[PDB]
Amino acid sequence: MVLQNDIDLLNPPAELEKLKHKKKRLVQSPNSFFMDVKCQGCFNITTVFSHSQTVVVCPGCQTVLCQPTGGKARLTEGCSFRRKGD
Amino acid sequence: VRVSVLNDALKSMYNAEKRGKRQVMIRPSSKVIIKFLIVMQKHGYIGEFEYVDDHRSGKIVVELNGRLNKCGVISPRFDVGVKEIEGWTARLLPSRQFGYIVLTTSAGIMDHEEARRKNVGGKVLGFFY
Amino acid sequence: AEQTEKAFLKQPKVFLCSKKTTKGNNKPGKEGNRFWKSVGLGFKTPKEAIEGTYIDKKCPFTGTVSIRGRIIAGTCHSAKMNRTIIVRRNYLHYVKKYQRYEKRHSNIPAHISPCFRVREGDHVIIGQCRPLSKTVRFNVLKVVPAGSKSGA
Amino acid sequence: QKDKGVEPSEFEDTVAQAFFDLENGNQELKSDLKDLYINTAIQMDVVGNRKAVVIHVPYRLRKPFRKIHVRLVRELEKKFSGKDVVFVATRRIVRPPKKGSAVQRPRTRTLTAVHDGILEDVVYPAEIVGKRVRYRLDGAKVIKIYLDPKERNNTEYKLETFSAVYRRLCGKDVVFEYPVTE
Amino acid sequence: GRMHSRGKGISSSALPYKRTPPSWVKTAVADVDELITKAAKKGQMPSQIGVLLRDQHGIPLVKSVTGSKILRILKAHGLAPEIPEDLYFLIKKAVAIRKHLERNRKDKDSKFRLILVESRIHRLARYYKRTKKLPPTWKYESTTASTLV
RNA sequence: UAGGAUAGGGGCCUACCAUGGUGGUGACGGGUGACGGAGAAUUAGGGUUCGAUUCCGGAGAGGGAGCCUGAGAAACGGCUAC
RNA sequence: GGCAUCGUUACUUUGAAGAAAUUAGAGUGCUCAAAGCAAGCCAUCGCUCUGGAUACAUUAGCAUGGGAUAACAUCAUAGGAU
Ligand SMILES: [K+]
Ligand SMILES: [K+]
Ligand SMILES: [Mg+2]
Ligand SMILES: [Mg+2]
Ligand SMILES: [Mg+2]
Ligand SMILES: [Mg+2]
Ligand SMILES: [Mg+2]
Ligand SMILES: [Mg+2]
Ligand SMILES: [Mg+2]
Ligand SMILES: [Mg+2]
Ligand SMILES: [Mg+2]
Ligand SMILES: [Mg+2]
Ligand SMILES: [Mg+2]
Repeated sequence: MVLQNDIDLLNPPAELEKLKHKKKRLVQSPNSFFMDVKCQGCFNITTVFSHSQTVVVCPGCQTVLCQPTGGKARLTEGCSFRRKGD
Repeated sequence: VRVSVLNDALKSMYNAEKRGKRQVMIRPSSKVIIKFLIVMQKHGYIGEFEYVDDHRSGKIVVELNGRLNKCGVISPRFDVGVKEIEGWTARLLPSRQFGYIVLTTSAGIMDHEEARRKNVGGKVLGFFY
Repeated sequence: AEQTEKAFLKQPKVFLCSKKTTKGNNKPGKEGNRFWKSVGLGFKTPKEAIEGTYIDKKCPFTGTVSIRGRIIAGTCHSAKMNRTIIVRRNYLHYVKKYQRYEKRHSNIPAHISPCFRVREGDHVIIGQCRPLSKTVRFNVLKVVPAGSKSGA
Repeated sequence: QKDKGVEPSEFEDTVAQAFFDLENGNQELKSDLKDLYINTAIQMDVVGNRKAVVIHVPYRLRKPFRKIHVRLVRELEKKFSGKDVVFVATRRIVRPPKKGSAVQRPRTRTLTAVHDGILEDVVYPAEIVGKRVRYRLDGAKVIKIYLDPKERNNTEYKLETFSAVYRRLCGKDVVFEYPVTE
Repeated sequence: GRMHSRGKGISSSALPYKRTPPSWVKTAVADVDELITKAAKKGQMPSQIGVLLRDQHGIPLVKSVTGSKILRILKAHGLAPEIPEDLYFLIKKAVAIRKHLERNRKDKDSKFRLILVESRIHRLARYYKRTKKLPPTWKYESTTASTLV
């Protein structure tokens, strides 16, 4: 790792930017995503933010899904998580 | 605060050049920075450089070829006529044989020899040699 | 009415008692008519000066004063007076040794006719005339209200 | 029809007949073809072979065509073959405001901000995810565009057609590419 | 760094490069507009309306789906608050500080923070006056400020 | 605003009215062994110091004031007073 | 020869007006020089129309072109343009 003389700033390695700060990447990108949380029962289509801040509910039993924390929302053990993307 | 992005660009480029780097990154980019780099490249003091669109202000990645000794801005942008260029040449340049002063004349951004050719004056952006 | 002093105010050389008709007689101010003139220099006489009832002998449009000399633009500084304002003319003085500019100003008293409504901070254009008082040597020729020139 | 005059070229007749014909043969595409058909149609051969056709939605019907651009060109596949049909939108380019001229010419639809406003129209099914500009040593700057990796269609062989179309529509050299990750 | 501190923190958000809304967003502009208007009716505010849209209703960014900012939408609908949100919250915080400091005359650390918050309030008010977002006769009166909030 | 006076504009002066005018972009006040300028000395460049004196402009005839004659003077190799 | 009615400046180019003397500077063998603006020549009842050039002269003011870099307010209740 002599210095950037060996790497190319234009085409940097695709995994080293998976670890840098989002602002400090070559092009700024969010670190979050949106996920459609599926409860144990029906009504499995609700969409929630990864770094959510509001305690979302469900139409059935209000089925508390996530708790807001300092980072990613604390999903419950009973709620299944899969992610939706662009 | 960032009061002159041209100074930051030129200073980062010069610092990278002294350390023997082959590429340098400039952030944020701007049109005047691009024109200064275009003049420097046309005279053969740098090489390739590419602008990267980050949708906010853009970055520049510049390829160095080791030919640039010094490059730096002049602040504040003093106004020089065609008759004063010689004087500034005696101040900012090593010798009359080479070196360049960049002027932002109303005909665009150019070097001082081109300004004398077109017989136009303007403000002084920086210098490089 | 416009007569608010202990003497009758009238436009000189304008006979106000002719029995013959008017409204069609050239050189307004003939056979009984408001007298008004164009100051020239590409300035438009306000409608409030042509169709007006005020009397002002120092007004450039309907008075005895002619505009000649220097034309100066500026901003209104203080307008707490009777048909007179102060115009602030900001400029830059070039300190030569340091090759740098320092901000300077200069107040100029001007006479503003009753056809011009003015406010503090308005942009005024004035023209030199003969002395009208101890300090007044300019007449207001145009007033542009502050925060204007809109439309696109 | 067309912006000015009354009599267009001799090329638009084929595309107008194709518009009047292709509706008969579809179920949903048949109904939603009451919009203003075209404004201009221009042919342009690309390097070697496989000439291309460029059409101009006026401005407002561009959004409905995004709902059919996936199928229409494919439906236009059964037409005058040797085609690369691409839809754009005609835009005003008003330069006017001079040193005075307090007219503002909104900074959204400026001059040459249309240039990047027609760029994604040529590649509508594949959204751009990156753009770079390289300034070569001869003053011959090129534009490299990273489209989304989700190609899954004929966007792969249209790159030279897009380059020629942009060269003849804006006078810029553009070379496209795809990300390595996915 | 911070205007009234020595901190240098850089934590913020990073908007995606893709300006177009994501494909999975199947909500029309009318629904988003009605939701925003209803929230503004319920005494919410643009910052805390955007988060409610982001979390419950799966709208990543209002400017993407509807093509315009929340404040512009509210102003076009005429439901915009008479006072900008940031100035309103600064005034609320200053009022709370004054209410606390009334009974604690020896708490000579909240007096300094009060000076700081009043300076911020005055700077923001001056800016909003320069852009005609507040009446030119507006003035921050400490005694009657609490009545505003 | 209206007059008076002047060769003539003007608070230049008078009657009446209004409360204005300048100032950290230094007003006001003080020092100058301060007449101003063209210019002088030394000057890589920038600059620093000087400028009573023969060319241009101003002011004075011991110190103040008033005035006649005259196209032109508040003249002093003109008058009147202290 | 037309014919309009216009964002304002700083900056930069070109022009004009710009006292002489001094300075820089062309010509000229006062015997040289500091100088001066003289003179020179066929060997004349004279001639070279002899010459008596040219720059610079901050800033402020007037006018022409340029619009890159900068400063002002102008920017979505349409009270907008045609
Ligand atoms: K007089
Ligand atoms: K005589
Ligand atoms: Mg009088
Ligand atoms: Mg009196
Ligand atoms: Mg003395
Ligand atoms: Mg002297
Ligand atoms: Mg003597
Ligand atoms: Mg003398
Ligand atoms: Mg005398
Ligand atoms: Mg004596
Ligand atoms: Mg005497
Ligand atoms: Mg004597
Ligand atoms: Mg004498």
